[PDB]
Order: sequence, then structure tokens, then C-alpha cells
Amino acid sequence: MESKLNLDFNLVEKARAKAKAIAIDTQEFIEKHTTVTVERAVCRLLGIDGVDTDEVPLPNIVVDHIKENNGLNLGAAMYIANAVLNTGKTPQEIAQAISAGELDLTKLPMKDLFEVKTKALSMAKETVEKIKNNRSIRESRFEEYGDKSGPLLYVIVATGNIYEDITQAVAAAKQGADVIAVIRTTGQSLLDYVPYGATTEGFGGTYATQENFRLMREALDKVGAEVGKYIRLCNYCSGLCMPEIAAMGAIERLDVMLNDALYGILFRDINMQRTMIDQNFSRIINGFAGVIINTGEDNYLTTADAFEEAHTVLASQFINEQFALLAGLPEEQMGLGHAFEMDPELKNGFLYELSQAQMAREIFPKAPLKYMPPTKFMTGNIFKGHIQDALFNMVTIMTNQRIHLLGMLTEALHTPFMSDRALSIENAQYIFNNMESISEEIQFKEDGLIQKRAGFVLEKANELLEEIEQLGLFDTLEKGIFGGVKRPKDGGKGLNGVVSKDENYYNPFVELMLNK
Amino acid sequence: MESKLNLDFNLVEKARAKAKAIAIDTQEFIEKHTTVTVERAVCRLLGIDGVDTDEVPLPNIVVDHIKENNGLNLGAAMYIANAVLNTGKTPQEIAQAISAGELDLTKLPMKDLFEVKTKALSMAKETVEKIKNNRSIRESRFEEYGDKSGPLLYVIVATGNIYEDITQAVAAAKQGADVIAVIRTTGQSLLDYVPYGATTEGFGGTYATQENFRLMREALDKVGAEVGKYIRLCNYCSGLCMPEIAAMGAIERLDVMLNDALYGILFRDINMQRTMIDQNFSRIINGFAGVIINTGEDNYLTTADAFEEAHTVLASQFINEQFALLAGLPEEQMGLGHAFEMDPELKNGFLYELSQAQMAREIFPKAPLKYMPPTKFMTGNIFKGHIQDALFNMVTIMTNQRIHLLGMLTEALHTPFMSDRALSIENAQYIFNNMESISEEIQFKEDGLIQKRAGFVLEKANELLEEIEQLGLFDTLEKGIFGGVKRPKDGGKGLNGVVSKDENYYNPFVELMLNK
Amino acid sequence: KVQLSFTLPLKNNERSAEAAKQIALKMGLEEPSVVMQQSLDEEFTFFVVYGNEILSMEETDEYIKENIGRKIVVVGASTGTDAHTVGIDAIMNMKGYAGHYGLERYEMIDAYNLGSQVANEDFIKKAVELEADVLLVSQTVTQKNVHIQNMTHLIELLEAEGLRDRFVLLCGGPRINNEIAKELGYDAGFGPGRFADDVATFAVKTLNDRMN
Amino acid sequence: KVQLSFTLPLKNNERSAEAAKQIALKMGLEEPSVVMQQSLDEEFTFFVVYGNEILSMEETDEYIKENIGRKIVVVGASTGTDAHTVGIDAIMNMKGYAGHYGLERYEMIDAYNLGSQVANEDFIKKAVELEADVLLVSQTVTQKNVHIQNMTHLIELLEAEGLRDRFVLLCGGPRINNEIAKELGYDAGFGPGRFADDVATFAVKTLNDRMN
Ligand code: B12
Ligand code: B12
Ligand SMILES: C[C@H]1O[C@@H](n2cnc3c(N)ncnc32)[C@H](O)[C@@H]1O
Ligand SMILES: C[C@H]1O[C@@H](n2cnc3c(N)ncnc32)[C@H](O)[C@@H]1O
Ligand SMILES: *Cc1c(COP(=O)(O)O)cnc(C)c1O
Ligand SMILES: *Cc1c(COP(=O)(O)O)cnc(C)c1O
Repeated sequence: MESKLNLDFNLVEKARAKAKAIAIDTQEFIEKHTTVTVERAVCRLLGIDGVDTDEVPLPNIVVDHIKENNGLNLGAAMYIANAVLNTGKTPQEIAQAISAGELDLTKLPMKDLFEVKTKALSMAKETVEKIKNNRSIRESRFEEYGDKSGPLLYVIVATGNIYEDITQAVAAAKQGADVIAVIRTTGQSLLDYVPYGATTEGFGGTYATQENFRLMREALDKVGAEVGKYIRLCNYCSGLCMPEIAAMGAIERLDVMLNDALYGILFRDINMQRTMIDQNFSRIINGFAGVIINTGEDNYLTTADAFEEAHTVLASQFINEQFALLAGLPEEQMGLGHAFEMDPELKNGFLYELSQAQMAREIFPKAPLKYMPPTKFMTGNIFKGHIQDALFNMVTIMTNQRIHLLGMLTEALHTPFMSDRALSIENAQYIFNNMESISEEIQFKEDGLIQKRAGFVLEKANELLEEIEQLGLFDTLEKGIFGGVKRPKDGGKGLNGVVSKDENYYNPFVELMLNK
Repeated sequence: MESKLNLDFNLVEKARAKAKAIAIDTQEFIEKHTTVTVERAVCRLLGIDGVDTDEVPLPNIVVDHIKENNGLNLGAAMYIANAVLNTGKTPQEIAQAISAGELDLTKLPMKDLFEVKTKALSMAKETVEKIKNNRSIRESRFEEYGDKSGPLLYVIVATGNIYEDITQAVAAAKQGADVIAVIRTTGQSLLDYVPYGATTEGFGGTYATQENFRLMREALDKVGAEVGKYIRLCNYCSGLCMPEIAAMGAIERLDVMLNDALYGILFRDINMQRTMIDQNFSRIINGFAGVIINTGEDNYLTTADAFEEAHTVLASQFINEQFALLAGLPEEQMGLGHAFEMDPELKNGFLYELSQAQMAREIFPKAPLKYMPPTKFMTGNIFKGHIQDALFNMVTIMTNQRIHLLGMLTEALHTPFMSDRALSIENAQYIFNNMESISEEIQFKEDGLIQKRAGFVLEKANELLEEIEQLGLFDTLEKGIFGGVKRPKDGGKGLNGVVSKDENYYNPFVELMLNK
Repeated sequence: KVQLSFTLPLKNNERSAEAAKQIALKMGLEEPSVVMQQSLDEEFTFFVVYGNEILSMEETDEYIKENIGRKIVVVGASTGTDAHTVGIDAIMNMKGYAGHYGLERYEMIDAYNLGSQVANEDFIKKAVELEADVLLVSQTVTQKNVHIQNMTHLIELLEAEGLRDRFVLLCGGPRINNEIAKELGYDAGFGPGRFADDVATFAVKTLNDRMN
Repeated sequence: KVQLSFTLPLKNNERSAEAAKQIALKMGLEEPSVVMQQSLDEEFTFFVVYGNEILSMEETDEYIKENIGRKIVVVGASTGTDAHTVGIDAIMNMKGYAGHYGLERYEMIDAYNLGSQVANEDFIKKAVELEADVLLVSQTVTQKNVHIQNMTHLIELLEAEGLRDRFVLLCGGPRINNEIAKELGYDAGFGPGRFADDVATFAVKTLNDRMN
């Protein structure tokens, strides 16, 4: 990326330093704790699955067990391992036995610490392999098939019925889509457990389930070899089970997943402490798994006035960047997001959009940026909508965005039809091909609107992050200084699932996946 | 206009000099002759109108009269005047009398030359006034209403029935159109007479008639004051009656008319000599009338490969420019034309279009350029078509074109419906407003595709005009070196209506309207 | 399903809108949806439709300014022993549910979600505090009608202190409906198919009817 | 008039095309026009239509290359004393007529317009010269059947010299039609509603049928 905006990179570096402060400061807290959801993830990574009689996931019962016996502070991994030592049964069987009331991890002799811990680490070691291998499986497919260098077409499917999603996903796969996302059931991030098994019915879209992941991946893999392309699969990590959904997709190997640091807090009233601990570990897993995450900055633009919230978005991007880093996720894995959401009747509006999109591209030069379509002003006028999807498509090719979430002419009306998808793709291929080199060809006038717009957004985001850094993240959220939303340090959902770590806590998975 | 292409203006000036040579050279010929159509125009300017019994326009019979008695070389004006002197009847009555067989301009005593000539000039003097006044009438309306500074929306109406055209024209007038053109009946340029009276039926569109002009102008004037805007009216001069149609619209006061030097020759097989004499005088009248002409370069792009014919178009524009000049038409009156006609599947195609449009804008900086929509690749896919009309709209605002002929999503299907017109206008207003300053903001890379494309077209047009100048225009056409079309110096329609001027020839209208 | 567009020659009304629906069904298997409706002239109007009142966020926010003149406050919660909250979160969360944004996402509204298992006695303490205009109680478990008992108790409590009329009391949950609601003391009840906009549009009109 | 789009689940055929027409009329006042038809999959196809063979220039040019292998030449004219030419100009001019471009506008065709009042004797001299494949004679005045006499004479002339079969002879004009045409010796006649594409598509196929 060349500097077409004449941006002040000192200012850029200054803003980024504030995000890094803000993050590291919160990190001190994350490391001193764990959460009920972290541990269930740990259990899953060690093979516990299936459900009990009332359809409760075994990971929830084994961890719920340890919980009420004041054990979480030590963390599942130990008990599970201890149990396996003097017992010699698989953690899957440890789970069923605990379900049946036939075992009690709290009353088994606690063998020597250094002995179980070592056992723990040897167990972790296995699944990390399965994961590491899946990452190779993917690398191996890219080199065989090659990968587009321009923007990747990302489309969405969501019937609520997995087998139906699949017939749609494979159709879309050959209709030309590069990334397919199955829209998770509305509100799933509010559940404190992950449903088990294939899903045949669901509101707003299909449930997120490990079985559901496997089916879809199996499908995409089939149509993939068919078209000789590797379709990237995507799902949502957001919610009270972030890590678990991440461990889950790590073993079935999704390729991209939504993983925003502040989403859960600001839009689902999930407690900030709980949220900041969950995102840390989900990000570690995703990172190690080679996954590209997606952030949800569009959430800040879909309702608020997009012209005046541009700095919130830029600040959000910086902040997500810095955390992802503290979790070992590199820039080429951070699919930071933004959107074409300004009012179509805004004078020079298209010039302001292009400017900001170009800004983000220069600020995060190594990130496979995610640019999203207009939705709030998309109306019943399917004709006007197709053209504003076109101006959206133009920005992507003018600014080299990497993950392109195709807009639909029918946006404001209903999930796309076969036709809506096709039209949307031809619109994008026409523009992408007709304007192919437009970003090399085009430059911006000295100190005109475009360049000046970008620097104002940057100066403002820096100003915002300076206050956020003054208060620390929790205080910031307590007073609504960010996102126009105020949230209680000890309020929201899930705080009761947060526990401080005791001196002997141990997640063998962190050192295996992070290792600093 | 700033120089965004780094064009070599020496080359530009060099090309323009060749066009000027080519033109002046042909001009030597034009001045040494007149045509049957020139004279009928002269008669009309002096009041002869109406028709005879078999519906033949009186101008055709009075001039046909003079013709068979070997009189044309002297030119109508004299006989008509002589007649009025010793006879004292109005030229209108001179006409009827000649129709009835009751007079014979060839046998009346030919009073002293200097006496009739002076009489001639006094007669011309009257109508020039009516005309000069109409020009003021227009200036006066602009200042009252003001005029858009951006691109003017130009739309088309054509039912074949004048009264119907009007209900459509006024609707379009308030639907937002700035220029309204009534599509002339297909093939009218082949007729050697102008139909008289209002027209109620016609193929491909309404006949061009002085009565028809009056009705439409009366209408537009009504809805104009209504919306407080001055709707510009447009018609076609092309064909065997060019001058007459121009004299006609000069007295009813159309505002813009199609007037291309080579059209008639290349696309209607009308003889080159006849054509070059007709265009000269029609251009004089239009020029003096304050009219903005439109050239037809799109005709060179609608079928041939638009990418490789770009120099033909640029050469054509230069050549039309130079003739218009020899007829007293200034640059702010030459609405030179071009089009967005390259294949939509062409890689970087949009970059080449933008480049050429920007080229013409820099070469003809004072001309109110006419940019036309895509038509050859416009298909039944109304959705794709709306977006390629959008990329077309973009070029206009990026390059400051002045007369914008709106494209229709239904282009390849049928004359637009009420809806087709609206959609087309909102598409254009969205883009024009959303990208308002985009031309000041945008610049082009050093020696990239854009700038290099423009200079290649310019170098090629210069190369073409160098050969055209070597052969002179007539020889050029005889061998098809221009437009891929060959036409016989003494072939085509209308040569038999061309006469060389004799020593006493006299058009009082030339000195009144041109005067060097 | 079918995309169908055209234009009628009638001023842009809800009548012409209907004409649009008519002209649609009148032409084969229907259940038309007039997705877009805009006028080309005062005497003409364009249409887009598909075939085979509820204010919106922007609107309810306007309605609040032009009719009430201040931001309204709403306090909701899953009362009693009921730990079910997804439901109240569907109406109150910023993100809302299935596309319908929650009340806290509205500009002229301060939504206070107190979450699950909130004792009626606490609920009321909190409503009086944040000076609520709208109370939202959600119930899901119907076991031994523990919900009917609990919702009935909240009404007695409110009334015993002479407080009922100060509020617009809305209830809802999977086994709830407006019939059950009204015969219990509440101003309205909302079943499983309803969303925040449904609640908002009802609360705002009722407020207006009361404040008059 | 109505714009209507949708998609059927049939491979992109002229059958599905028809199905499209069917499904259209089947839904109210018709006379459908399937303006666009493109496939989303080998098993699916999209449609756009409006409601209430003739090659095209690109095509006839291809047909000429793949079937004839050289440019074909056509000489037309208004023969005899008939000064009417707009008609022959509608089929032969670059600009053509009402949207249909003339034969001289075609790539694999050399059209030679000799204009009005061309004596049959001259017409034939000129056809033999530019070695024509297609002769076009236009007639308008029917006065005392001067046209029938004249067109009949051109046939005799041609035949007397043993030349008829060398050419595809087409005639047309306002009072002409294919019935009149055939019973006079010509291969086809074209009335007032026909255009260059109609002529081109017929001449090219006939040439092919002959050259075999
Ligand atoms: C998730 C869940 C849980 C979670 C709750 C998660 C959470 N954070 O809220 C947990 C695990 C804690 C739970 C616990 C229990 N659950 Co449970 N649970 C469910 C489940 C799967 C989903 C409920 C849901 O969230 N639906 C989605 C929301 C959006 O739907 P909704 O409530 O209908 O909301 C709509 C309308 O109702 C309206 N609305 C709701 N409230 C209000 C209020 C106002 C003011 C307004 C305007 C509108 C409104 O808005 C929504 C539409 O947008 C259901 C089964 C099912 N499929 O329904 C059982 C179910 C509710 N559970 C059941 C039971 C039996 C239990 C337990 C007793 C199980 C146990 N431990 O033995 C406990 C009870 C705990 C307690 N003290 O309350 C039964 C209850 C049967 C009955 N009628 O008595 C159910 C129906 C399952 C079954 N079929 O057996 N459960
Ligand atoms: C214009 C015109 C003239 C012009 C001609 C201009 C010109 N450059 O060609 C002039 C002024 C010279 C003229 C003269 C005369 N005309 Co005159 N003229 C007309 C008029 C108004 C229009 C004809 C026209 O061009 N139509 C447009 C073309 C596109 O239509 P078209 O010929 O039908 O062509 C279509 C098909 O026919 C087909 N086609 C035609 N030829 C061919 C050939 C081939 C090979 C093919 C494949 C297809 C084809 O293509 C077209 C569709 O795309 C008509 C009236 C009318 N409305 O028809 C009278 C009309 C033809 N004229 C008439 C007459 C009487 C005369 C004169 C005798 C008048 C006089 N002086 O007394 C002379 C004859 C001169 C002569 N020697 O031929 C009569 C004839 C009546 C009759 N049937 O005998 C007509 C019908 C008027 C009338 N109703 O009285 N005329
Ligand atoms: C009420 C529904 O919620 C789910 N569920 C998930 N976790 C629990 C838990 N700890 N206790 C009770 N139900 C639970 C079951 O699927 C049950 O049927
Ligand atoms: C044959 C038709 O052509 C028109 N027309 C125009 N000019 C002439 C002319 N010089 N001779 C004959 N008809 C003519 C008349 O309108 C007539 O009816
Ligand atoms: C909208 C959205 C979801 C879906 O959310 P639920 O909260 O599960 O209803 C998940 N993640 C992000 C980042 C979103 O924007
Ligand atoms: C197409 C066109 C016309 C219409 O032409 P007729 O020859 O009258 O059929 C007139 N002038 C120009 C410049 C055109 O391009």
C-alpha cells in the first residue's frame, strides 16, 4: 500500500500505541482469571462431548460439577487429568460417570501436582495436533487450487435447517462465492451452552453446532474439489460460549469466524469481565488454528449516523487489533471490518466513503480487511439498491479490500433468491473487472476533501482512544464514552461465571497454542 | 479545465491545424456554389410557406421554377426581390402566383442589379430581426430562471404524434429534464422537402415540421414557467433540407439541433458536395441564432469496435469544430459528441472510457460536450443495464461533460415508460450528487493506462487527419479512409441539386448572419 | 415467488397502494407484498411487488418527540424465580431479536434490563427509582401456574401501594398472550411471535392516550 | 404493460423460454415478451418479461463466414422510371431504417446502391460487373401496372441472356408482397413492414441452400 492520503503516520503510530496501552492494561486482568466457558472449552479440547438425558452438553455438567465444589479456580484440566490418572478412564467416560453420579472429581485423591499437570500437558498435546494438522490441510488445498488475489466474494446462507443450508451453500459455491457464512440463529450468543447435533429448525438462521460445522465443511469440501477452489467457511464466535465455539470450529476447521472484543458487551449486555476473558482464549485458539477472524464494526454504523461515528469505528478497529495481538493472532489473520453505510443523499458522500476505506487500508496494510454493504438505507427500490451496491463494489476495487460481503438488491426485503445472488455477483464482477487497475491509476488531490476527511477521522479516533486510555477500558464502558452505550462493571449477563485463578491454575492449551 | 492527462498540447495544436487545413480547403469549394436546398431556405427566410394543391411546399415549387429556367446560379433572393419590385406583391403571393402559373420570375424585366440586390438586403433584414429577437428572448429567460452549471439532463420523446409528444415532453419537463428532443421520423433526412403542418402519425418518431416546432415550443414554454426553468428544445438538421430545417427552427427558436458535417454523406449516402454546401449554411443560421449544435460521433461507435475507433471519433470532432468555425459558430455553441460504448466485459474498460472523455474535455475546453449512453451492449438484463448506465453517469461527473443524454435501463427494449425515465433520472441524480466534487478530488497516475491511453488516441487522430489533409476531404471519402466507408465524389443522393454560383449570385442572409 | 413492477396513474396514496395489491392478486396466485411505492407525478405512482400499525424505530422516536416531549424510560426483567432471559433480551437488547432492534437501541428511550429472577418487591423498588413509564415483566415457566401466581402478586403489590396507574404494565413470554394478560391486570401481553417494535409502538401510543 | 421477473428451475432452453411465456400469460392479460433469459445453473434459469427466424447483424455476418466463406455482394436499385428511393435506402443505407441497419453496414457484405430510375438494361450491366450474388429491385408506382410490366421485363432480360439463376432476385415496395413476387419470377418480395435484417437473413440462407 502506497500513501495516497498523505496520512500522518506518527499520529497513526500514536493512536495505535494508545490502543496497545488500553489492551495490555485490561490483559493484566484477563490473565488473573478464567471463566466457566473457558473451562468447558478446555474439556472439549480434551474430548468430552455429547449430552446427558435432559439434553445438557456434557461439558456443562462436568464443569458445573467442579464449579459448585469450589473447584474452578484450579481449572478443569487438572481435575480431568487427575481423574484419568487414578481411574484410567477416558475423559469422555469421566464425564458420563460424573453425569450418572458415579464419580466426584472433588473427592478423588489429588495426586502430586507436578504429576497431573504433566499428564494434562500430554493430553492437550494430542488435540493441538489434530488442529495443527487441519491448518496444514488448508494450506495444502490452497497451493493445490491457488487463491484469488483480489477481493473475496463472501455470501450468506441461512434457512435454519442445516441440510437445506447445504444445498444453498453448494449452489452459491459454484455460483462463484469464495467465502460462505451460515447465519447463526438469532440470539445464540445469549445461550450459556452449545446445542449438540445437527439442526433442522431455527429462527433467523441455523444454530451453531459442532455437528452442523462438520456437515457444512464436508459439503463445501465436496463442491470445492468439484470447482477446484477451496471455499472458506464462516461462523460466529460471539456470546457466552465464545471459546467453545472456537475450539469447536478449530476441530472441524472453519476458516473464518466473527470474533469481536466488545460486541457481546455493547450489544448483548454480556458482562465486560466475562467477555474480556472469553475473547482472549477464543482468539488464541482461532489464531493458532490459522483462522481469520472478523470484527463487527458495522454494528456501530447500522443505526447511528455513519458520518459521525467513523472515529468510533476506527478506534474499535485499533482496539481489536491490539487484543488480537496479545492473543498471538497476526495481522494477516485479522479481518477487521468496516462498511459503506452513509446516506446515499449525502453530497460528496461517495468521496467520504472512499476516503475512509482508503484510510483503513493504509493503517492496517497487512490485514485482510472486511468491507460490508449498505443496509440501513437499502429500500424497496430494488433498482436504486442495485446501484448503491455498485458504488459499494467500486470502493472495494479502488481501495483493495480483501473480504467482500456482497450487498443484495433485495437487502431490505428478504434473504436473497437464486436470482438476487447472481445479479449481485455479476454486478460485482462487472465492476471488479471493468475497473481492475483503478486503484493504481487513481490518486487524490493535495489537501482536498478526500485526504482531509481521512485525517480528521484519524485525529478524532486518536482523541477518543486517549480518553479511553485515561480511564481504562472498564471505566470507559461504565460511562458510555464508547459506542454511546453505558454498561455496569458488575452488571450484564455471565458475571457469575467468572472466577479468579488460584495459584495452581493450569491451562495446558495456552502454552501449547500461545507460548508467548 | 486543468491538465489531468499531461496531454501534449503541441500535438493537440498540430492536429487541430490539420483539421483547419482540411476544412478551409473544402470551404474554397463551398463558397463557389449553392444548392437547391440553400435557395429554398432563402425563400423561407423571406416568408414563403404553405403548400400547393398536391401538398408540395411552396418553397420547393418557387425554387423548382427558377431551377428549370436555368436561374439558380443567380439565386432565389434576386428573382424573388426583382419580382417584388416590379409587381409589388409579397413573396408569399409571388409563390402562389407562380404555383397558379400566373407569374414567371424568368420573364419579368430584370431591373438594375444594384437595385434588387439592395431590395434583397432590406428584406433579409427583417427576418434576421425576428431571429435576433428570439435569441434575446432566450437570454432573457435564462437570467430570469438561471441555468444549471453541472451536466444538463437530455431526454427523448417520440410517439410520431405531435400532440402526444407534448404530453410526454411536459411530463418529462417536470420529471426533471433540461433538454428535450423529439426523435425525428426515421429516414426524414432522405426527403427533399419539409412536410408542412402538424403531424399526427409517423414511423420511428414525429416528422420535423415548422408547425410541429411551434406547438412543442409553445408547450415547453408553458411547463417551463410552471417549473421556473427554461427547457431547451432539440431537433435534427440532418439530410437534404438541412438549411431549411435550420431556418425553420431559427424562427420558432429551437435551442439545440443535430448538425454533423459528415453524417449525411457517410450514413445516408447523400452526395458529398451537396452535403458540404448544406451544412455550411445551416451552421451559419444556427450559429447566428445562438443555437448549440450536436454532432453525431456516436454513429461511429454503435457498431464498429469502439475501442479501436476512438481516433476516428476524435478526428471527427476536430473536423466538425473547424467547419463550425468557418461558419461563425463559436466553441460555446459546439456540442461535440462522444459515447460510453466500449464492451462492458473489457478489462479496465471503464478506465479507458474515463480517459477518452477526459481527453475530449481538455481538448475542447469551451465546448458544451455531449456524452451519450451505451446502447450496443445494453441487453434484456435490465439490472446490469442500470449499472452500466451508472458507470456512464460517473464519467460525466468525473469529466465535466455538459449535455448528458440519459441512458435507459430499458434501452435495448423499447422507448422508455414513465418509470424507465424516473429511474434513469434518479440514478443520474444519485451519482451526480454523491460524487459531486469527484473531478477536483481525482487525479491520474504519472504515466499510467489512463494518461497513456489518451495520448495514443491523440497521436492516432493526428496521424489520420494528416492523411485526410493530404488528399483533401473529397478524395478521403472516395477511398473510405475515414469511417470505413467509401463514397463517390459524384455519387449519392442530391448531386443534381447542386449548382455552381454565377458572378451575380447573392444571399443577403450570409452577410447579415456571418459578415466574416 | 415473483418480482413484479409497474406503475398506476393514481396519486401516491395507500389506496393506490391497495390498487397495486389488487392488480397483483388479480393476476394469478398472490399474497402480494408492495415492497416499494413512489410517485413519478402527483397523478402518477410507481410500484414494485412480490407474490406467488407498527411504528418503526425512526418513527416511534419521532412520535415520542412530537407527542410526549421527553425521553421515556422502561424497566423490564424476568420476575420471580424464572431464570429465562433470552426473551426479555430480544425486546430490550441493543441488538434486539431477528432484525428487530431492542428498546435500548432507541433514541427517545432509556431501557433498563434488570435481568433474571427479580423479586417483584425489588422490581417495584427499581421502577420507582429510574422513574419508569413502562414496566416489562417476562414469564416462561408455567409449572404449577407459578407464573400466573407471580404476575398476579406483582399487580397486588403495585396496587396495595397505590401505584398501578403510574405505569404501562406489559407482560409476555412463550405461554403468554393478550387475553391472559388483560384478565390479570396488565395492559397487554405479547406472545412468541412479537418483537420490540410491537412493544414500542404499543407503549408509546398508550402513553400518549394517557398523557393526552 | 408490466415488468415481471422470476426464475424457473429448467436448463436454459427455448423450451424453458416458452415455459416462461406460459407462466406469464397464465397470470393475467398477456402477449408476453421474454426480454432476457439467462441461466444461474445448468439446472436453473432466470427470466425477465413484459406483458399486458431472423438473424441479426452480428449473426448473419457469422453465418456468412461459417457457411459461405467470402463476402457476398448485393446490388439494388429502384428500377425503370421510378424515382422512389427511401425504401431501398431503408434496406441498403449504413443507417438503415427504424433501428434496422442497412446492408452496407454489414461486415461480410458489399452493398452497392445504384439509386433511382435505373433501366433494367443498366441494372443488369451493373450486376454482372460488381459480380452480384443478390439483386434488389424496389418498385412503388403501380399506375397502369407499370411496375408489374417493368419487373416482368427484368426477368425476361435476365433469362434471355441465360442469367436468372446466377442471382437471388428480391423485390419489394409498398404495394409488393411475396405472393406477387413469386408469381413473377422473383425469389421473394418484401412489403412495407420489412427491414434489412429480414432481407439479409433470407438472402444468406437462400445462398447457402444454393451453394450447398
Ligand atoms: C434456553 C432455555 C433455558 C435456559 C435459559 C437461558 C437464558 N439465559 O434465558 C436455562 C438453561 C437457564 C433454562 C432453565 C430451565 N428451563 Co428452560 N428452556 C430454554 C429453552 C431451550 C429456550 C427458551 C428461549 O430462550 N426461547 C427464545 C425466546 C426469544 O423465546 P420467548 O421466551 O418465547 O420470547 C418471545 C415472546 O415470548 C416475547 N416475550 C418474552 N418475554 C416478554 C416480556 C414482555 C414484557 C414482552 C412485551 C414480550 C416478551 O419475545 C420473544 C419474541 O420475540 C426452552 C425451550 C424452548 N424451545 O422454548 C426451555 C424451557 C423454557 N425450559 C424449561 C424448563 C423445564 C426449564 C428448567 C425448570 C429446567 C431444569 N433445570 O430442570 C429451568 C428453569 C430455570 C428457572 N429457574 O427459570 C421448559 C418449561 C416448561 C413449562 N412451561 O413449565 C421449557 C419450555 C422446555 C421444555 N419444553 O421442557 N432453560
Ligand atoms: C416521398 C415520396 C415521393 C418522393 C420520393 C423521395 C425519394 N427520394 O424516394 C418524390 C417527391 C420524388 C415522389 C414522386 C412521385 N410520387 Co410519391 N410519394 C412519396 C411518399 C410521401 C413516401 C414514400 C416513402 O418513401 N415511404 C417510405 C418507405 C420506407 O416506404 P416503402 O417504399 O413502402 O419501403 C418499405 C417496403 O416497401 C420495403 N422495400 C421497398 N423497396 C424494396 C426492395 C427490396 C428488394 C426489398 C427486400 C424491400 C423493399 O422497405 C421498407 C420497409 O422498410 C408516398 C406516399 C406514402 N406515404 O407512401 C408517395 C407516393 C408513392 N407517391 C405517389 C406518386 C403519385 C408520385 C408521383 C407520380 C407524383 C407526381 N410528380 O405526380 C411521383 C413519381 C415520380 C417517379 N418518377 O417515380 C403515389 C403513388 C400511387 C401509386 N400507387 O401509383 C404515392 C403512394 C402517394 C399517393 N398516395 O398518391 N414521391
Ligand atoms: C431447559 C433446557 O435448557 C438446556 N440446558 C442447558 N444447560 C442446562 C442446565 N444447566 N440446566 C438445565 N437445563 C439446561 C436443556 O437443553 C434443557 O432442556
Ligand atoms: C408524391 C408526394 O411527394 C410530395 N412532393 C414533394 N415535392 C414533390 C415534387 N416536386 N413533385 C411531386 N411530389 C412532390 C407530395 O407531398 C406528393 O404527394
Ligand atoms: C449481529 C451479530 C451476531 C448475532 O448475534 P446474536 O447475538 O447471537 O443474536 C453475532 N456476532 C456479531 C459480531 C454480530 O454483529
Ligand atoms: C440517426 C441520426 C438521424 C436520423 O436520421 P434519418 O437519417 O432522418 O433517418 C439524424 N441525424 C444524426 C446525426 C443521426 O445520428
